[PDB]
Amino acid sequence: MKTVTVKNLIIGEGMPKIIVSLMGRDINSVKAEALAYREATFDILEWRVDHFMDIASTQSVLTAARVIRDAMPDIPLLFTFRSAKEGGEQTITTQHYLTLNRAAIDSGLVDMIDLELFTGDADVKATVDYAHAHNVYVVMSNHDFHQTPSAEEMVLRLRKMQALGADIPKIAVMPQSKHDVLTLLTATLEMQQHYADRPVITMSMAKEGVISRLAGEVFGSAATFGAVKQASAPGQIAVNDLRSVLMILHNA
Amino acid sequence: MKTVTVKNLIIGEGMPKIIVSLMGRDINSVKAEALAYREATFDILEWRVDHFMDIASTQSVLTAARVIRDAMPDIPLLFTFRSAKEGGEQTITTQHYLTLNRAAIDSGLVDMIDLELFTGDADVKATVDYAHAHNVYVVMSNHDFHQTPSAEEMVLRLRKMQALGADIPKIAVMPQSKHDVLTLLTATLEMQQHYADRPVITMSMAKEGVISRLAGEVFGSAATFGAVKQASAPGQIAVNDLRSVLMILHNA
Ligand SMILES: O=C(O)[C@@]1(O)C[C@@H](O)[C@H](O)[C@@H](O)[C@@H]1O
Ligand SMILES: O=C(O)[C@@]1(O)C[C@@H](O)[C@H](O)[C@@H](O)[C@@H]1O
Ligand SMILES: [Cl-]
Ligand code: NA
Ligand code: NA
Ligand code: NA
Ligand code: NA
Ligand code: NA
Ligand code: NA
Ligand code: NA
Repeated sequence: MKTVTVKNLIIGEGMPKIIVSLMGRDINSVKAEALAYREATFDILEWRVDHFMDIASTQSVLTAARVIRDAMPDIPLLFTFRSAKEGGEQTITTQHYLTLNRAAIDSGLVDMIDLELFTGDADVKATVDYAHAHNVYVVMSNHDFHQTPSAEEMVLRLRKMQALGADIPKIAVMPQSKHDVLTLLTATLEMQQHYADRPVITMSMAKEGVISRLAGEVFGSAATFGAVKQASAPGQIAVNDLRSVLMILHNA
Repeated sequence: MKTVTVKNLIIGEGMPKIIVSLMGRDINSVKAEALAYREATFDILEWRVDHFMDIASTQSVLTAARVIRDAMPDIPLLFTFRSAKEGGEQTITTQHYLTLNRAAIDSGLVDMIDLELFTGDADVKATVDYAHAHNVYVVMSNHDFHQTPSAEEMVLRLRKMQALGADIPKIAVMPQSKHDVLTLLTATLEMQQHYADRPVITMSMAKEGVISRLAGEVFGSAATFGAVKQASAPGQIAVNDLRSVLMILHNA
């Protein structure tokens, strides 16, 4: 297991790390959220860049990132543009997506970026290499917002992310049944037991999947998302409640 | 689902119900436990008769049952002699097990009795009929303190308990791996979604299995054991922590 240490936080050991998402639509809302989030308790801040409605300007994006960094200098900061293809808020070109991520990487403002596995192998490899050249870690992501793939297909994808150099593979899938939640936990455990080369983040979304956001320590998900106010994906619960449950499971 | 209602407690819907066990050796210790338990919050009181010293005398056992009944007149009361055969604290003959349970049933002092599935069919059938004739519910139980059977085997056992007239089938198994915990959850979910017509209680024991004590509302276990101070089986957690998690899951 190659753990990821970001600003003294060791991802891949101990309790799953709590991630919250900041989703402001404009610079004034981002400023307000950055300030308000300071008093919530969590491990990693994700900026959901696809919720920002001035992504047209690289300057605007980097200024927003700087505002977040200014408010929370000691927090691991994850820059995530979730593509429309994988459930995000707006469609942009592939080159625009890559440019935003490269600018985030070389700005020094963020500790981690999210890169989607199926962006294209050459572009993924180039962007992973660029991140690593500038001491930025890569959360490599895949989503299925319609259904839960087979456990074997989920493992295949997580292993592909490892093969492409991801620091932290990540998969989120949508259960259509309680059985599907067990499939996700099964795939997670299969990584822990047999393909445990780096930390992985997994979740089954929606209400039925909530237990997967709570049981990461048992089956091997290194982080979990909570909501400060609004959820950034279906099934997230209030961040303080999430923390309470994680602590109970950790100490049981 | 047809629920089981005891003293206004509805077992088989809503949040899983919390059972705590009382474990004293004699009348004074049973009184001291019952008094201490006034400060705790739980749904069902189980008397673990196998922890009592003078189990030889039916009179001694009934006197203790009466003390407990009178100490907590409004709580659902479950009478459980766990045989050393199934992880309990001392041995008992099948005939004396029969005598104690029949006496508990016909005394009016208990709302529910635990009856071990593997006691023997004639004795199980007779005792189920005796319980029902006296308006006492049967938690029919099976434990494996060493290992986890296949999901197929566990589901068949729960179905057999239903066929033999259990009001609430119950199985507890010991994981030897994290995979074994998932097997128990899988069996629980199969039972609940395909075969059950009444509440069922399941658990994977030990620290490894703790999630099974928390996730009953999701996968289909109607009750869960917590510890006031001392656990009555491996893996039970503090009863207030148990309740905190159950409420968070219920409201997610
Ligand atoms: O918690 C989730 O399901 C997320 O979709 C939330 C989202 O904001 C993150 O970008 C994603 O990594 C999670 O999988
Ligand atoms: O919580 C458990 O595992 C128990 O063994 C506790 C015990 O006191 C109960 O009689 C039994 O039904 C549980 O399975
Ligand atoms: Cl560049
Ligand atoms: Na991104
Ligand atoms: Na897009
Ligand atoms: Na550069
Ligand atoms: Na005691
Ligand atoms: Na009994
Ligand atoms: Na009688
Ligand atoms: Na009765």
